[PDB]
Formats: sequence, structure tokens, C-alpha cells
Amino acid sequence: RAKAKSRSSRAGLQFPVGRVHRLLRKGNYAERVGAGAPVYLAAVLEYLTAEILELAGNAARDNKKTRIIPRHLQLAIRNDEELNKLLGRVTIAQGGVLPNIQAVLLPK
Amino acid sequence: MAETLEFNDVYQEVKGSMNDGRLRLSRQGIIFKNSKTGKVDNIQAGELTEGIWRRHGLKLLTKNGHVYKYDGFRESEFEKLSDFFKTHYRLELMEKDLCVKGWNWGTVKFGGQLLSFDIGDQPVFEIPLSNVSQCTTGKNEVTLEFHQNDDAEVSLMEVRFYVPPTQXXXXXXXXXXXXXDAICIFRELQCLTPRGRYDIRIYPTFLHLHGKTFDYKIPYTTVLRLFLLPHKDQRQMFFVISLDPPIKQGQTRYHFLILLFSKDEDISLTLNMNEEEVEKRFEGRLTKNMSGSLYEMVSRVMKALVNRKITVPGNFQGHSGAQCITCSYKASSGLLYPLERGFIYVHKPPVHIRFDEISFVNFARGTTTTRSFDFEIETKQGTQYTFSSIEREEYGKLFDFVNAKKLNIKN
Amino acid sequence: VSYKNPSLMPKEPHIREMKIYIDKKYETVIMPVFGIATPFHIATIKNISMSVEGDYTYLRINFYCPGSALGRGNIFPNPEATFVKEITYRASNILNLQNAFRIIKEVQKRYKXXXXXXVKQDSLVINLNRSNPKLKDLYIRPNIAQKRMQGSLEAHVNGFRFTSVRGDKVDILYNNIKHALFQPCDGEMIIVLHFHLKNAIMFGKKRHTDVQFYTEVGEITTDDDLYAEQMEREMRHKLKTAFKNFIEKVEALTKEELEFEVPFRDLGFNGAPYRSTCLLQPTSSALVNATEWPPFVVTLDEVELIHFERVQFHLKNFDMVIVYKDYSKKVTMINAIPVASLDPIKEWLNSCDLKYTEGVQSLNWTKIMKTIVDDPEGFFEQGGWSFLXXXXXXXXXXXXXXXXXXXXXXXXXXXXXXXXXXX
Amino acid sequence: RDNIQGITKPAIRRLARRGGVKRISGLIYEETRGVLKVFLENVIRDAVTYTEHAKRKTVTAMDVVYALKRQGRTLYGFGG
Amino acid sequence: NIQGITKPAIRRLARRGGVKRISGLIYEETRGVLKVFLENVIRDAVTYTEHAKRKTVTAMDVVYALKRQGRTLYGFGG
Amino acid sequence: PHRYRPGTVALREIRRYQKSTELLIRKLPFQRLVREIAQDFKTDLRFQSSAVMALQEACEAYLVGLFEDTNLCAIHAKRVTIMPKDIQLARRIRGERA
Amino acid sequence: RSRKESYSVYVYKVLKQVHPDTGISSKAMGIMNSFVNDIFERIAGEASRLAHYNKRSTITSREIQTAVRLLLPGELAKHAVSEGTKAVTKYTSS
Amino acid sequence: ELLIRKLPFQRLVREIAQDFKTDLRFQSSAVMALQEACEAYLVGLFEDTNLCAIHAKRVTIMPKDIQLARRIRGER
DNA sequence: TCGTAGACAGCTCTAGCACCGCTTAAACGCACGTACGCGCTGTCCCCCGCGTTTTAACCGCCAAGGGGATTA
DNA sequence: TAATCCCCTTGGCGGTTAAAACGCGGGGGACAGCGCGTACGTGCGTTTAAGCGGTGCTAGAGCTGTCTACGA
Repeated sequence: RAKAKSRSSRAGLQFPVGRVHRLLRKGNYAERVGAGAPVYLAAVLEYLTAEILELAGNAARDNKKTRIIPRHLQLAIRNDEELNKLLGRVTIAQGGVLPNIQAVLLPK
Repeated sequence: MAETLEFNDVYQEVKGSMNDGRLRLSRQGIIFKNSKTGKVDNIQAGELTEGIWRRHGLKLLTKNGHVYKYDGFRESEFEKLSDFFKTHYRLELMEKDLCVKGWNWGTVKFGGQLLSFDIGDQPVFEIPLSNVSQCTTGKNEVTLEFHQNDDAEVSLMEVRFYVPPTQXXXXXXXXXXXXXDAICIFRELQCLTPRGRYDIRIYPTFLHLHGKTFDYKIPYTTVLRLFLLPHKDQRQMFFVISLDPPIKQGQTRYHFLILLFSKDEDISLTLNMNEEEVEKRFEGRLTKNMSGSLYEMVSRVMKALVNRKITVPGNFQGHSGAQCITCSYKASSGLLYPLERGFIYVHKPPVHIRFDEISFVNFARGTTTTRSFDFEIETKQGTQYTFSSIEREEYGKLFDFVNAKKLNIKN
Repeated sequence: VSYKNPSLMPKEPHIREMKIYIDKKYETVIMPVFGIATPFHIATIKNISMSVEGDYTYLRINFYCPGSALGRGNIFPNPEATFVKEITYRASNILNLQNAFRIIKEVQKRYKXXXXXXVKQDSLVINLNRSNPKLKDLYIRPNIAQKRMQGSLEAHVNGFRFTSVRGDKVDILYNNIKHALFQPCDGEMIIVLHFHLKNAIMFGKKRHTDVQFYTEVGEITTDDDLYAEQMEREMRHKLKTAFKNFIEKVEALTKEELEFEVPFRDLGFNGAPYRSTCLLQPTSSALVNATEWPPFVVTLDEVELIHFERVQFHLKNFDMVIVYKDYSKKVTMINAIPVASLDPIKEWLNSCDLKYTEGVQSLNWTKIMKTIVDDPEGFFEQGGWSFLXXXXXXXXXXXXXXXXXXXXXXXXXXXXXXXXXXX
Repeated sequence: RDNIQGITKPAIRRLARRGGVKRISGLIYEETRGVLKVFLENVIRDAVTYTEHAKRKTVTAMDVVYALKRQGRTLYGFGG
Repeated sequence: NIQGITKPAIRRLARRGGVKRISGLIYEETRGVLKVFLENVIRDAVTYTEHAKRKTVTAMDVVYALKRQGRTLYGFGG
Repeated sequence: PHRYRPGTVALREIRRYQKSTELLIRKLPFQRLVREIAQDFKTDLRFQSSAVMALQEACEAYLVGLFEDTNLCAIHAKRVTIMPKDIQLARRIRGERA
Repeated sequence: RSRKESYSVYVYKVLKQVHPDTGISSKAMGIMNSFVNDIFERIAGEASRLAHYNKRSTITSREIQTAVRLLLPGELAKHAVSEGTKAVTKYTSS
Repeated sequence: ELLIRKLPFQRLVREIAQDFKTDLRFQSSAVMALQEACEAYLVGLFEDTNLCAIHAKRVTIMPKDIQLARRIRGER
């Protein structure tokens, strides 16, 4: 064929939209699917994951360290608001726990 | 002069609402027959000290120490009994009415046989220590435990007091009255009525909770029924005893001796009675040295103490094959055991209801599955008690067992 | 007293039959003390209750004593006499024990009805003068009856008279009122002249202090025209101007002696001093919540200091301690306070001249009063209200010296770089 | 063989302090063992059916994917 | 508006719930919880109608709403 | 030395623990019971390592939220000591076992 | 090295546009690669049932964004609406 | 069966929609299902709290019972 | 590169939509007796705190094997 | 799609130190009991607005031509 000017490059983004629609044609959820439907969700995911990584970099600044650890994630998401209610049933591998101490557990 | 007199109807107060007797008079003293038991008490002229006419009879005080509280007389018995008296005694009766002020401020005098309490030369009671059963003290608690010898009318049970500190004193001669082998002795008893960890040794006509703060007695008369019940996980066992009267702190009442055993209550015991004497008392059953499940090992002795049969948990397997279920009742959710003739509710409170005394039962329903069934039982005494939180399979087991007991289900 | 004479008998000869008895007209219980039927004045008796097992009941009767008449002052004329505390009778049911037990509580009612507590202010000099401040559509709260009383208010040379439609006169003196305040109907339900008294005056049924006069500006009917809101403006603005002229008339008689300060709704907040969040507002001398019933009127003059409660995370509603000067006056808790109005109420305290404190901590406040009513400087011996602040304690160590992580951390990092694509 | 008692009382206690509680009572131990292992069996039961659906002889971590899909209690990052 | 939640209707629920002594602040407490439970099931229903591009709201909106809620009961053919 | 004040030891414990995440449970003392349980369902079922690792993660993950729920139940109960009552009650809220 | 089509590399770029130097655990890379699929599925099946409900065999981006409005709350949902919208209209411009 | 009366309920239910989207029409029939879903998330919403009150050992109720079980329901 | 699902009119028609009486059953509030929430308790008791024993769980190292991935 | 295999799982273990368990010393916290004041439930007057019988009222759900344009 010609140069592989990507649909995602025509979206200006990273996710493999042709391979995403390939994945869409695996579960086969309707007889047809609009061409922007793989574009739209991939754009949504690339947006939200960037915010997740932005909060993870803030948690790394809180760590004052270099490599992102999985304990950061509850530091991100279990300190979040929309994701925290949104991913409440989600359990987090190597996430740790939030520091949550009761004032009744404190002396005079 | 005249030699006798007769009233076959007059009372004499003996520890509460004691009924009629039989006054007979004589020129030296009094022949008072009991019209109930035939008990004749006699008084002579060397005994007489005091008599005062109150609201009505010969309220006499003799040199027996006795307080002869004759009553059931009419007003001018004041004359006619004195018409038998007049020649000798050197004693008349005042119209006292020792006190009617209704004002608390007075002094207690420990009487030599009685207990007098005065409101400024005006007394209200002079009560012998025969009239009390047992006694504790406190600060400022002065506990006068009164146990009636079964009169169906009004019977006083307890009077406590505001006595001041009794500076350099206490309840001295108050605590100076009647004295109310250890056959076996127990160790580390998980007490639930009262709560704690105390022990009970076994005495010839009774038992005794020895403890650290309190110390209680268990008469053989006061028992009602051996109850033997488990916990539903069968890791524990409920050692409950039907009793009458309850024992008290003055504030609460212990109608049922509840104890907690485990399933692990397994040891040998050694009885402090001889090998012929264990069956001289027992009769062929309970030997000197047996062993095993202490929930059963102790209760075998407890049966021959009560001389009354065994309460056995039923074979009714409710939900998940359990012999009961819990239910929300009286600031608690506790189990309900079915029995041969009743139901028993552990734990706070313990409530037994016999089958025959039930007038009827009834249900009440929410809508959802989650224990919306609400089941109440009305007895034939007019009382009805309500036990919520029943599931649908719990209803199935319940309803089938109630129908197996052929009970009136109001619906 | 209970009795005086043997001929002062019971109403029935009971000990021939051993029946319970109360003498009502002499106000005494008569019970056999093991056959000794003794009377007892009800003013020496606490109370009574009942238990029953089977038919066998138990009627305890607690009697007044140190411990029952007090907690072990005396209006009781012997400190160290031996008394009684209680008795307990047992009978059965083959009954009247309960049936006389129910007669006991109204004897307690009738005695304290007979023995109540017994403010009579001066008879207000009514003067139908030239500047007679009179105004209409005025309702009073608390009312004379349970019904909402209607009338007018008439100010005089020594106070106010709420002359009702029935002609009932409500004499409200100058020296009686502590806090005469005015809240407009600005987005309100009423427009209120509150008159916080200093004396609970006997009128209607009770003795009242916080009495308010109001005119409703409500809206909800249960029976787009732009004349409904204009009629609402005619009923609000064109009548509140006459209400301000009535303020001018009552202060044509006081000449700002009995003032009417302006509400501070910029500092007013929906808080709960009466445990219901209504619009408090400061005024020139009063943080007042007279917008609804009952009106919270606190004297700002008798306030020692201010402790803010619950100054802590996840607490949008926090509380506050009005540490009073008069600790005999019970310390009230203004509650459910917004975090945005923290510093406004602080600046209000800067206008109230109070060096204040904050905190999250709480303690039994009546216990702190009993700590401080024994000595006004005795709680000040405890560091004062720096006891609200922390002071720490001794320990071994925090022991977080080796607070580190994986020294041999995982090598999970840059996965790769070799990649490709298709269509 | 008695491996229900493989979990130890101090490990239980370290879980409880990682659970952030204050005072121990020793009755909770077998209670937690029972609450644990039955829920584990709830996972293990349909987990076996997944490898049976794969017709294999070895349990993988693809199984717990669909197990937590039934649970709504999912973790992440465990496709390998 | 929300003031229409009458205390005796609340007590009908509470005795249907089997609660006998009821604190008065629970009345105003539950009113917001009501609206919380409302707004999720109403928002997606609005979303369903807007996707269906209609002027009216169906009960099938409630059907598919409570499916996403995890709060699905039945009774009208669904 | 001086046995430590109540809670302060455990407060240092939980402060040490709230940062930490890794396994409080041994591998093969857990694996032994897991392989024991799996044979009760069916024989001839091998494991891989990593699934067991994820399950040893997941069981702790299930238990820990239960632990804090039980702790909040004690906060309701307003007593220092933990209670057997709550968990069932928590499951009465959770609808797990009836 | 495990050459399967988990994404793992667009993450390896979009961190570097917001944090150009921060190390990452590749564990968390797998966490997020799972996390992609975890939301892909709940988009996809509910898009399938919505395509069933109108009885329409096509799935375009309005059918996506209605499930987005369902599945994501608030302003970040509106942000994702905007960012998907500009991308879909960008490929409309292509 | 049915406790909430119809019209003050449903006027408030219609009052909700304008917060989301004004000027909309409705099934009268759908409102009854909303009543059912409401009273569904009333009774079991109360029973657990009554269980909290019996764990509070109280006859009366408190909002501590309310806020606990909803978190135990994972609602917050 | 052939294809069919659906947006754009269009008719049908009907499910609601907003009120006016009837009336009639349901909610508001006043007064009040009280069952139950609340503060102090005192008593016993049940885990810290190591102490000591132990003990067994994990690294380095061994082979044995086996069954699922991987190739036309 | 039948052979092939090498890429996974296993039996029991040499070492030995940090972790598991009983107990002694002692101490920390529940708890039922004592009041003691208190607020929601019951009886009841009062409002009064809501379910229903009836109005007039019109704009929205529904299916049929159509021909087509974006997915296949």
C-alpha cells in the first residue's frame, strides 16, 4: 500500500485504532460499528490514563523518588474522587493501604 | 375470778400476713392455740412486761423476749381482755399509736430480740430478727431480706434504709440472728448470672457460690428444674437452672442460674462421700469417682439433687440443620431453643414459655426477603412477646414445627 | 404530716383484712410494717414501681432520704437521722396492688400542683399620647393561648403593650428587656421586633422571656403574571418602610435608649445553637438567631472567651464553645458552622474583643463548670484554657529511623523499544 | 491435614494491625479461618471449571480473571 | 417540595422496617439520601430518552437504569 | 526494660504497617492448604506459581477491607476490644452467607 | 520478550510528555494495560445492549458517548467528551 | 403494600428532571415503578440500620447507624 | 465494491396534561406519661512483654518429568 | 492437525536464623447497675389537600414510502 498515514495519526494520537477496531470485531457487539467509535474511546482512555500518570508523578514528587511503585496507585486513586467512587469495587494489586488513623485511637 | 376467755378467730402476726389463731386465757397467762397448725404458745404471770393498745389487739411484750402481736380484735377488747387482766398485772394499755408522723427522721435501736425505730419518743416498728431471712450491708445500704412462708396476699420482701455512717459502728446486732462437709468443690466456673468467674461448692442441704466480691447460696428447696442446653455451634453449652425465688443484688434478680461451659469441659471428679454412702444417698447411680463431660458430669449430680428429670434440647433442625436461630428481642438478638414442652430464649433475658400456656401465636411480615418475618406469641395470661428477624426457610422450619406443636396461629 | 390522732383513722379498717390503703386528703400511704400499718407523707416518698413473675408481683416504693431526697439541699430538718429508702410488697392474682399503684402518680401531681414554685413587673403606664407608636398586622410569639394571638403593639413612656383583639394587655417594661432587636423581612419569612427580656413574666399560661412580634411575608399557597411579584413588593417594601417609621416612633420615645440594632447577615449563618440550623446574625451587641422560634439571644457581654470545636479535616459542620463569663449560666454550643464563615466569625470576635482559641477536643462541659464554679481562678490554675491546647507526654522513641523501602528494588522499568505496525 | 491451622495467630495479628485495629480477642481466629476458606472455595469451584473449559491439568491466573469477573472484586496487571 | 415527605409516611416505612422509637433528625436525614438514590436512576433515564431522542420518559428507562445500578427488581413484565 | 504503654506499641505497629504492603503469609504453608482444598473439588489439578501468588494477594485484599469494616463496627460499639458479632452483621450488610 | 499486543508503550510515551524522566514499575505498566481492557469491556457490552435496545446494528460515537455519560461522572467526563469529540472530528477532517 | 401517596411524591419526582433536563414528558406508569424502587430501597435500607441499633442495643435510632452500613454497603 | 438501516415526511391517535368539584379519608399539632438515653462505677480479667524453647520455612543446589505451546 | 519439545511444574532436601507458641508478671478496659432527666409515641382536635369523577386540551410515540450513503 501507500505510506501508513495512520487513522490515529489522523487523530494525532497513539492508540492503534485499526487494531482497536480489530479488537472490536472480536467480541462483535453489533453488525456494524461507526469508524469514530474506536477513535472516541481510545481518545478517552489516552486522556484519562494521562491524568492517572500525572497524579502518579505528583505521588512520586511526594515520594521524592524516581521509579513509580504500585503503592502510588492508592496514593492516586484511593485519594481520588471520581475514580475512587468509580473504582470502589476494584481491588488494587500491591496498592497498600491509605494512612487512616482514628482520633479515638489517640491518648489524652 | 374468771378463769378463761375464747376467740377462735383472732390473728397473730408471724413474719408478714400470718392468718388467724385461737386466743385462750388463764389466770396466770395465755394459751394461744394456732387455728392453722395447732401450735399452742403459753404465757405466765412471771413473764409480763408491757402492753399498749394500738390500731387492734394485745400487742404484748413478755420476758420470753417475744413480741406477741395479737390482732383481729375489736376496739373494746381493750376493756374485755382487761376484764380478764384487771386484778394482777399492774399494766394498762395506752391508746398509742406509737407514731403516725410519716416523717423519716428518727433513730434505730437494735432491740435485744427486736429492731425498734423511733421518731423522737414515737416509734414505728419493733421487728424481731426472726422476721428477716438474711442480710447484707452497704454504704449507705442496710439490707433486710424478707422471704415469706407463702402467703398469697401482700408480703413484704425487702426494706433498705438511709442509715448514716454508724460512725465507729455498723449493722452490729442487726447482723446477729439465725445462721440461715463440702460434698464437692468446683474450680473456675464461668458465671453468667451474675457475670464473672467464680466457683460453687456443694453443701448438705444447699450449695454455695464462693467468689471474690459476692458469695451466694443455692438451697435445694428453691430449685425448680434441671435445664440442659447447648450452644448451637456445640463449642459451648448452656448450664441453666430454673429457680424460684430469684437471687438478688437488691437491684436485679436471677430467676435462672445461667452458666457457660465449653464442649471441652472434660475431667474426672472425686466425690467427698464414701463408696457405700454415695449410693446410700444416690441409691445406685452416682459413684464416688466418675469423669467426663462436666456439663453432663455435674448435671448427673444436679439431677439427683433436684430429684427431677432432664430438660433435653429438641431434635428440631432449623436453618442449616441448627437446633435454633437467633432473634431480635429486648436490646439483644439471642437464640430460641425448642423443647419438649416449651421455648427458652438465651441470653438477656432468659425467657421460657411453655407450650400449653400459649393462647395463640401470630406472624408479621415486611416485604423483602431479609428477615422481614416478625413472630409474636400471646400466652393465656394475656401477655404477648414479639421476636422479629425470621427468614423464609426459617419460617418454613418454624411454621412446620409450630404446626407440629399444633399451635393456634393467628393470621 | 401524715396523721395526728388514732381517731384520725384510715378510711377503712384494713388490718382486719390486710388491704393496702392511701389517705388522699392527708396525703399519705398507709402500709403494714409487718402488720404495723404506718402512714407516710407523700413529700417524704420518692416513687413506686412494679414487677411481676407469674402472678406474684413486687411493688417497690422508694422514699425520700439522703440519696433520694438528695444525692446523699436539705429542706429536710435532720442531717444524720436513720431513714428508710424503700419497701417491697409481694402478692398474687387469684390485683388491687396495681390498681392502687396507678393512683400514686397523680398524688405526686396534685401535691406539686398544690406545692408549685410560687415575674410580676410594674403595671405599664398606658398613655394615649401624640407620638403613640402603634402598628398593625402584628402577631406575638409565644402566644397567650395555644392559638396564634392577634393584636397591635402600643409603645408607651415606660414600655410596650401588645393590646390583643380581645383586649389582653402585655406590659413589657424598659428595665425588663435586655435585647430589643429588629430583623427585617429581607428574604425572610417574618419581620421581627424581638424583645429579649430579663424576667420571665407570667402571661397566658407560662412565664416568658423571649417574646417576639412579627409580620409574615410567606409565599406558598395551595389554593406568568408579573403582578404577583409586584404585589409581593407592595406588601414587603411599602410596608417595611412603615415598619421603619414604627422603629422611628418607638425610638421617638426611647431616643435610642432601648436600641434596635441592625442584623449582620453578612456575618449571619445557618447554624444550630438550638440544635436546628437557622440564620444567626450578629448585631451591634448581640449574635442573634431570632429569625425563627425559639429565638436564640445570647448576651455577648458575659462571654469570657471562645473555643472553636472540631477544627479538623472532613468537618464542614464544626462547633464552637461560648466560654461565658457567668459560668453559672450554662455553656451553650453553637453547632453546624460553615468553614467559609470561620474567619468572618473570627473577625466578629475581633469586634467582640475576645482572644479566642480553637480545637477539635471535647470534654464534659458541666464537669468543667464544676471545676470552675468552685474557684473562678482554679481552672486558671490548670494553665487556664491552655488546657484546651496540647502538652504531649513522655515516651521511649518514635523508632522510625530505618523508615525505608526495597534496597533491592525491582528492575521493572523500560520494557523495550522495538515495535512496528500494520493497517 | 490440619493446614487450616497453617495461618498463625501472629500473622492473623499482623493482618489485623494492617487492618488497623486496636485490641485482639482470640476468638476471632477460627472465625476468620472459616470466613476465609469458604470464600476461597467459592472462587476455586468455578475456577476449576475454567481450566476444565480449557481442558488442561494446571491452574493459571487467567482463571482468577473470570473468577473476579464473577466477584466484581478484580485486581489488575495479572494477565502475565 | 422535599418537605412533602410526611413524618407519618416515614413512620409507615419504619414500622414496615420494624423500628419503633425513631429520632426526629432521621426524618431530614433520609430526605437527602432519597435524592441521592433518585439522581443516579434519573440521570441515566434522561440519558436513555436523549439517546432514544424522545420527549417522553418510559419505564423501560427504569428497567435499563436499575440494571446499571445493580438495583434491579421486577414486577411489570420486568 | 519498661514494658510499653498500651496502644503506643500497636500504634507504632500500624504506622509501620500502613506503608507496607508485602505478604504477611508464607508461601507453602498457604499453598499446602490451597492444594488440599483443590483436590476436594477435583483431583488432577496442578497449579502455576503466579496464580497462587495473585490469590495470596487477593485473599488478603478481601480480608483487609473486612477488617476495617469490623473496626468501624467497633467504633460503633465504642469499645477497645474486637467482637465476633460484627462480621456476620457485616455479612448481613454484605449479603454473603445466609 | 512476551511479544503480545498489550499496549505498554503509549504509556511509555505519554508519561514522557508529562513527566519526562520518571521511572515506572513495569508491574504498573501491566496494571494499566489490564486497566485499558477493564473499561473497554464495560464500554463494549453496554454499547451492544444499547444497539439492541433501539434495534440498530450500528455503533457510532453517539452510542459511545452516551455510555460514557453513563460510565464517567462530571467534568472529567465532559473533558473526555471534548477530547474524543475533537479526535473524531479530526478524523472527519482526516 | 403501598405507603407513599401518589401526587406529592410524583410532583417532586417531576421536579427532579429539570436539574438534569427541563421540559420533558413522562409515563404515569413509570412513576409506580419508581415508587416500588423507592420503597425497595427503603425497607432493607432500614432493616440493617435496625440491626445496627440492636448492635447499639438501643430502642431508638441514630445517624451513626445510617452512615455505617452504607459504607458497609460500599455506597460511600 | 455491492449492499440495507435508517434519517426525512406523514398519517394515526392516543397517552397523557392541566383543572373544577366531591368528599372524604389522611396529615398537623397540643398535652402528656414514660421507656430509654446518659454519667460514674468497681470489679475482674485478658492480652503486652518479653522469656525461653523450638522449629520450620526459605536459599543453593538435584535431578525428574510432563504437558501445554509451537511448528504445516 | 498428528508428531515434537522445551518450557513449565515436582519429591524431598543442607543449611540456620527470624519467626511461632506457652507462660509468668502485670496491667487495661468492658459492663451491668444507679439513677435521672428527657423526647418521641398515643389520644385527640384540627385542617385540607389528595384520590377520583368528570371536563376541555394538543403535542408526542409509531409505522409506512424512499433512497441513500458508510460499513463490508
